[PDB]
Amino acid sequence: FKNKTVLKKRCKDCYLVKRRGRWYVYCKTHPRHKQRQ
Amino acid sequence: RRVMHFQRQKLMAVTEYIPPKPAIHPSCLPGLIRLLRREIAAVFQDNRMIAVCQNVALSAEDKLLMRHQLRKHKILMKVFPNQVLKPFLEDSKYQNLLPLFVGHNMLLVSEEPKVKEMVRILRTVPFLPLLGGCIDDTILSRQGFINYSK
Amino acid sequence: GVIRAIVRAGLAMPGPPLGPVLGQRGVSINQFCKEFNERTKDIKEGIPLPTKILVKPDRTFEIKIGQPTVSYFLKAAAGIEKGARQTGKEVAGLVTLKHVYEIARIKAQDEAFALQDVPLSSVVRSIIGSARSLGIRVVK
Amino acid sequence: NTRHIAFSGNKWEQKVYSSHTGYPGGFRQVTAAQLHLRDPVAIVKLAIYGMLPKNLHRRTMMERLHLFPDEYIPEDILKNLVEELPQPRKIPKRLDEYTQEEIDAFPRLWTPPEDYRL
Amino acid sequence: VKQVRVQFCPFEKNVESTRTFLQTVSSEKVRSTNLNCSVIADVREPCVDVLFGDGHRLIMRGAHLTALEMLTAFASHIRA
Amino acid sequence: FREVVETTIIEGRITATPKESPNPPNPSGQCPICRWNLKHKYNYDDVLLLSQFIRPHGGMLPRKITGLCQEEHRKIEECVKMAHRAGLLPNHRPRQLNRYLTRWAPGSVKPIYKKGPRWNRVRMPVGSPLLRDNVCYSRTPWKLYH
Amino acid sequence: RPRFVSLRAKQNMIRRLEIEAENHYWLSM
Amino acid sequence: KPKLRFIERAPLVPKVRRSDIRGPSTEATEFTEGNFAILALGGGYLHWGHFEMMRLTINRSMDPKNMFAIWRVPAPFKPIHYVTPVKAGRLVVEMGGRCEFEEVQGFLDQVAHKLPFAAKAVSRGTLEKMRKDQEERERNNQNPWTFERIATANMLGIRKVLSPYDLTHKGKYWGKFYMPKRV
RNA sequence: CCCAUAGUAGGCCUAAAAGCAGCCACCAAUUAAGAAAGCGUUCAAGCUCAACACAAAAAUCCCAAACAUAUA
RNA sequence: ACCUCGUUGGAUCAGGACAUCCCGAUGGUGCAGCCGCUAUUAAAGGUUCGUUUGUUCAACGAUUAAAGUCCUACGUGAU
Ligand SMILES: [Mg+2]
Ligand SMILES: [Mg+2]
Ligand SMILES: [Mg+2]
Ligand SMILES: [Zn+2]
Ligand SMILES: [Zn+2]
Repeated sequence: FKNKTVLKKRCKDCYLVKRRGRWYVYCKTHPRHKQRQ
Repeated sequence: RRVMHFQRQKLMAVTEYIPPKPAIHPSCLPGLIRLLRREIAAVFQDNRMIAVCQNVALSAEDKLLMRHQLRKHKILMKVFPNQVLKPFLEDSKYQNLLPLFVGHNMLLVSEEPKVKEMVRILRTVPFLPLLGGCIDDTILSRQGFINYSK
Repeated sequence: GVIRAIVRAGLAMPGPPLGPVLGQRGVSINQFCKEFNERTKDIKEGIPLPTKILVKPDRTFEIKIGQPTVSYFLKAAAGIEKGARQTGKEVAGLVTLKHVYEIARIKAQDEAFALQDVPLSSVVRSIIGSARSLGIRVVK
Repeated sequence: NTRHIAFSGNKWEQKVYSSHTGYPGGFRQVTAAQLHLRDPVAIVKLAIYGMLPKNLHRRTMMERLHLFPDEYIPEDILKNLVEELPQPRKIPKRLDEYTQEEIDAFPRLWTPPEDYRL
Repeated sequence: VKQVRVQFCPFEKNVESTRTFLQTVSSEKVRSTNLNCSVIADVREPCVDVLFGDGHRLIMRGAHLTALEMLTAFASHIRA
Repeated sequence: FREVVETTIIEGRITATPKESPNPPNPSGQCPICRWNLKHKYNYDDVLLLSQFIRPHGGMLPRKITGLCQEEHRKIEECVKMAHRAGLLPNHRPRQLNRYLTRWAPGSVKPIYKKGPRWNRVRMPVGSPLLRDNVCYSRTPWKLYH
Repeated sequence: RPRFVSLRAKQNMIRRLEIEAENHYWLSM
Repeated sequence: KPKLRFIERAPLVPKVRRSDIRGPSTEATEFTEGNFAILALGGGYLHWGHFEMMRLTINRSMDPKNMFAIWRVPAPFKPIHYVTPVKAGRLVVEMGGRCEFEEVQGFLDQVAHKLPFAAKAVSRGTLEKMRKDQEERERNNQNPWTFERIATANMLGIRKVLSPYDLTHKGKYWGKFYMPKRV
């Protein structure tokens, strides 16, 4: 995960999910895209 | 923003904008088209025998080959939206044709039945079943088409 | 898979444009160029020819060929070797509508190229647009 | 029944009770849920303590406060009891508690499509 | 997957679930990777049969079902 | 309502489905809430109202099916979350601290270790702002933050 | 430290403003 | 010359003289030879670095053969380096050509957000829309009491707290900040 | 979500640069089509889109207690 | 718009912050492994001895898992 104030989907498979209180960008194909609010 | 005097802050708060509030919420309160129209109207009379299929599982090349085999005969394959086809059924007085055209539909208009060879071609592809049609204002099921072919 | 090439019938072994490009799938360049030269003999020699080779999973060649290109064909018909630069104002050769029709007569006959439209308009309009895109003026 | 109090909102997780033992590193911050699990009376005791006036009578007043986690009460206290005060909050009923007559009385609001999995 | 058969009677009341099912899954776009399957469409309430040569036969009366339901069931069975 | 039954062979059967009560107070209304004059007159604890838009296991029903407004669907969803967290739907479950008006899921809120100064206090949310416009019979408005 | 305006303060100011508006009216004639 | 012309870090011939940030802008408040622009919703000073970012971003993102851009603001002249004071409501960069808002708004908003004051990419249509909806707000507001009315009438002795400039700013401007929701 | 045939790798040069190195036009087929708006190939090849079809932080220890629903 | 110039170490005891130097957990990697780099969480515990220097600081020697950045009126001379 990388901490970002603005979450941006980088590829098609990046998806936004609100978990444990904050937003996350998860990505199976490119786990490099993992972002945390 | 630098802090305002408290009296000025009170002034701004009192003068804040107040939108009107309706008593009841309004939301909770109560030529390609004609070209297709004329084309289908003309086709319904030009054609003598009509059938429909679901040529959507085929690839580009496979559909092109099927089109070639059909054009070898005088039969012509057609595609038209169901949205505009549904009114055409009642317009042309085809009541029994309503529960036949849903989802992908591909018409097979013709005047001379090569249906025997067409069914032979379909046989080597165990899918794309023939669907009901209506030759010269006479609805025919698949068994009817098979009997007419034979 | 289908491999598309526009090689010239004259030079059947240019090298890079056929060797490395075809070697990824696994090909017999000798057989491929032998069949290409066979087709070159069957047809006029020294002319670009589109190919529709399909490399089957069983490692066999089914070379399918048709008419020559349209760009080089039109340039030869108009007496042009290299195309125009601007292609919107520059013109080097002129082709008459009768000539366009005559060439189209032997154009809507190929299977792979899909140029199989019954109406003559379907193909004459397409070739006219191609000529307009190229540096050729349509006379009358 | 102080063990069965209910907080509004997410106070069980957000409200924090802070205390200091007086020794360096002795600052303890414990959430409402943790404090309730440890002592089933601390939450109500602290609420009453904070609401009482901040003078020397406060602990004398607290001596008159008797908090019991569950329904059991000492027999002497039970004999002492005089009145029962009404509960400040009326407990909402559950569906399991609603009577079939009430359910029938409440109208059906919408026509669910017949062809729906649900 | 080994074999699959789709049957329906559009002459009778139409059932779009099976129609969409065969339009989607019974496509060469899928069969290219799912080559082991043999698909047949015998049209004449509807019925989708799937025969697995190992031990399984799956019958789907796709009258009240929907395309999504039947495709999900088919995928789950394929996973096995 | 159609249900899928297996025996393997599986088929769907349509069973009894409830119908809207006759004589809506406000016919020709956008959503059922408006049709029945409940625009701002239901809360998290109105389980009789809420459960009519709920899957048997507690999940909400889609707006397209329910016919609710966007705002009314949001309000019902939030009220249902609050009712579930308050334990007012013991029968609608997937398969011990008493709460109510809990806006956030209990597992996603961190303790307020440092409540700010008086002018910048960190307040604990109560209820949901989506119900801010509910009919208020009290002199003071609902306090959404404590 | 920042200060904030309460509904009571707003109402007090509005009451004074209403009195002054009536004063304007009665001085206008 | 569709691209923005390069400006100088400092003026060749320093002039003598002629706040300069507070209050609504009186010059270059309307479109001229274009359809899109960067509207300055606040007051501030533009440095040569700001101008260079304007220029580079606009030039690189812009299509030269279908879009043209012009400086709606002078070069830095006020010494401190040199700056160009900008008042709220002034257009900083204007753009025209055979393009559309949706096309230019991306990079226009990027540069507006990088500007030293509140700024917004606005078309002619959107500028007119915001003006008309502000007019609608001030026409339909249900508050009997407005800053304009109170300040002009000196109700409550409020001019003891307000500035003389407040009788013209009408509360919509405070310091260098333009409050757009203030009616 | 579905799906993308083809005049042709449109031409100049560019080893070749084809839709992605660049500038020139930007036509045309079926019914549905950009001589291509984005990835990737030295160049191709492969993928999509458009087209049909259906917010935060600091150092002694947080800092009234609490409260959403009884008529102004 | 000339030049020039105006409290801190050490000893002792350490209290505290985390913006973590080591020790713990986790995500990413241009992470094969060893290694690193980066980011989230973590302040319970630890964070060396010497040479030269008024040197506040600095360099150097040998080590260490590490030889953290700070606040505490140089933290602390009625020690
Ligand atoms: Mg940390
Ligand atoms: Mg210090
Ligand atoms: Mg001392
Ligand atoms: Zn991704
Ligand atoms: Zn409604």
